[PDB]
Amino acid sequence: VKPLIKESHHIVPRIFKELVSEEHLEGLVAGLAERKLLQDNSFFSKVLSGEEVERYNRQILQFSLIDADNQHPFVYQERLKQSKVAIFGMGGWGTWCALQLAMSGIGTLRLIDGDDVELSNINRQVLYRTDDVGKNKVDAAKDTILAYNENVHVETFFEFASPDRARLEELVGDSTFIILAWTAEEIIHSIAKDKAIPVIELGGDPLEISVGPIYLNDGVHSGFDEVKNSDIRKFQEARLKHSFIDGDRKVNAWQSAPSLSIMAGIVTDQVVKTITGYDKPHLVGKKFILSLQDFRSREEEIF
Amino acid sequence: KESHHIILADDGDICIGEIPGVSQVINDPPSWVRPALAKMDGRIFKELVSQIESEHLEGLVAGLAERKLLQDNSFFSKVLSGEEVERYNRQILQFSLIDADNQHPFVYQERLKQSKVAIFGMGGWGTWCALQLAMSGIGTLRLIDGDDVELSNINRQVLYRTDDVGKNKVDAAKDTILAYNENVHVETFFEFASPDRARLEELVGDSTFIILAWTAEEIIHSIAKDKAIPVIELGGDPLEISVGPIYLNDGVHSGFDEVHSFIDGDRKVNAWQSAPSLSIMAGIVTDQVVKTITGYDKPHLVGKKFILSLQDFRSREEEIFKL
Ligand code: NI
Repeated sequence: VKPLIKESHHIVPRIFKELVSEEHLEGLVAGLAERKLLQDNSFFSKVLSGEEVERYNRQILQFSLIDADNQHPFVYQERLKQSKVAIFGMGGWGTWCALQLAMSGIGTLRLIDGDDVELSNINRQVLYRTDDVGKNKVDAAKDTILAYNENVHVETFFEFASPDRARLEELVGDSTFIILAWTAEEIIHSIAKDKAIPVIELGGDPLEISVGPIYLNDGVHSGFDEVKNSDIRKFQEARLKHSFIDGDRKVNAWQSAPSLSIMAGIVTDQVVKTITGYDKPHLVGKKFILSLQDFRSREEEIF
Repeated sequence: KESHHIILADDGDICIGEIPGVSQVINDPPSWVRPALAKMDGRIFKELVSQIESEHLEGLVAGLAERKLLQDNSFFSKVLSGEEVERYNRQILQFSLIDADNQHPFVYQERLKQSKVAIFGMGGWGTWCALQLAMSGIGTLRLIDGDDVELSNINRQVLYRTDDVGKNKVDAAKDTILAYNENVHVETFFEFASPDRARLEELVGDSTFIILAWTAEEIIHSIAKDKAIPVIELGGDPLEISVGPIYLNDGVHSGFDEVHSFIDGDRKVNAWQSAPSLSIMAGIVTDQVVKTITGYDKPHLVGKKFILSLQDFRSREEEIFKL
C-alpha cells in the first residue's frame, strides 16, 4: 500500500513510518484517506499504453477526482477505449462531437455522411481545413481525427441515412453509443432499443441550443416510443417542418461555430459520464435548453 | 434577403425570417402573396402572374423596403475577399438575421477582420478561443506563451496535434491556425507575461480586444482601461464554468478598479482537465466577443458573470456592475 495523494490536490505505507522515525498515527492519516482522497498506483492497466496513460493523464485525474463507481482511474479510460460511437451527421454538431470524443480516447468512431467539404463549411465545421475542401467529409474527418489521436479507430460510411431498416442495422452495426438530431431517426432509435444501445439527442441554433435526452435502452427506462406520442410558436412549428415559400431564391441555413461547440461539449461530457460512470449523467430523460442571448436555461423531463 | 426564409404557417400566415428577430409577419395575406414573394429573387413580376393587381404588387414591394427585409445587390465589400465572403457566409447570414446595428451583413464581418485580439496563455481555455476566433474571421491574433507542447496537452489543447509535441506552443499554434484560416494574421510571442507594465503594453500593442483568465493580470487590465480595450474574463473547471464579465472600458461603465507554500513533497500536482469544459467556455466567450466587436446582437455578459455546473446544469448570474 503506497499513499498517492491524488495528483489533483495541492497541500510501503510501512516505508513512510520507518523512513520517518529515521504507527497508528500514520495508519490514521493513510486510512482516513479512504475518504476518497488516496490512489493505489500499485495497479497498472493491461490495455492502455505508455503513451496513452500519458496522453489521457489530465482527464484521468478528473475521473479519479469524483470516482463515483469506485475503480482504479485507468478502468474509466478503459471504458472509453472499449466504446464504439456512431455519429449520423458529419457537419455542424457532428465534427465537434467526433473531435472531442477522439481527443478523449474513445475507442471507435463510426462516421456516417454523404456530403463533401465546401469552403463555406470551414467557418464552423472543425474537422475540415481549407485544404480539405473537395474531399468527402468522412474521409477528411478520419484524416483529421487520426492526426489528433492516433489510437482512435475510425470507421467511415460515405452515404446518407436512408429509411432502410436493413441498411441502418449495418450502419449502426456493433455500436456502444449513438449520437443524433431531432423516420430514419425513428428506425435507428428502434434499432437502438433492440441492441440495448444508449442514444443521445441534441439540436438548436445560434440563439438557443439543447442537448436532448439520453436513452439508456437497458430496459428499466422509458425509451423512445413513450416520447414518440403572430404566434412566436406557430412559426416555430412551421419552421421545424421546413415549409418554406422561397421559390427560385436560394436560401441557406444560418449557422456559426460558437453554438455548435457549446452543445458538442455538453454532449461529449454527458456521453463520457454515461460510458464510464465516473460521475452521474444529468441528461438521462432530461432536455437542457439554454438561450445564448440572455443565458436563461431550463430543463425538460421526458421520463 | 437571402438570410431570411419565408415561412408558411399552417393557417396560411407568412413570416419572413426564421426567428423574429423582428421579422415582418404578414397576417391573412391575399392569396396572391405566396406566389408573389416566391418569385421575388432576380413590373417584371406582374408579367409572371399572366390573381392580383399591379398597384397592390408595388406596395408589397414598397413595404418590404422600409421593413429592411429586401436585399441590397448594389453593395460590395472593399475589405473582404472573394474567398472570405464564401467561408464566412453562413455566419454572415446569422448577422443579417438579427441585424441590431442596422448594417449591411458584410459590414459586421468587416468589423471582425479589422479586429485584433490578444490572448494571454495557450493552455486549454486559450487554445479553443484562438481557434473559434480564427474560424470566425478575426482579423489578427496575438498569442502570448512561453510553453512547449507536451503529450498530455493533446487531450484538451486543440491547436496542438500529436506531431506538434516538443514544439513551442505559440509556433505550433500559428501553424494550426493558418491551416484552418489563411486570412488570419498571427503575431506570436514566445514568452510568459511578466508583471512589468513596460513589456505588457508592448505585448498588448494595438489590440482591439483582450482575453485572459480569471500579478500581470491587473496591469493588463490597467493597460486596457487606459487604452479603451475590451477585456473578457473566464475560468472554471470540469465541474463548473464561469465566463465574463466583459469590460467595455468605454468610460460609461464601471471599471475593474471600481469592483502560499505547499507541503507537496515529491508528488507532481497537475491540472485536472478534459476538452468538453473548454469548448463550452470558448464558445460562450467567442459568441460574446463576436457580438461585442460587431454589434449584430447585444451581449449579455457586459458587467455579468455566468456560472454553470456541468453536473446538474444549474446556472446563476452574478452582477459585477451596471450599465
Ligand atoms: Ni454537397
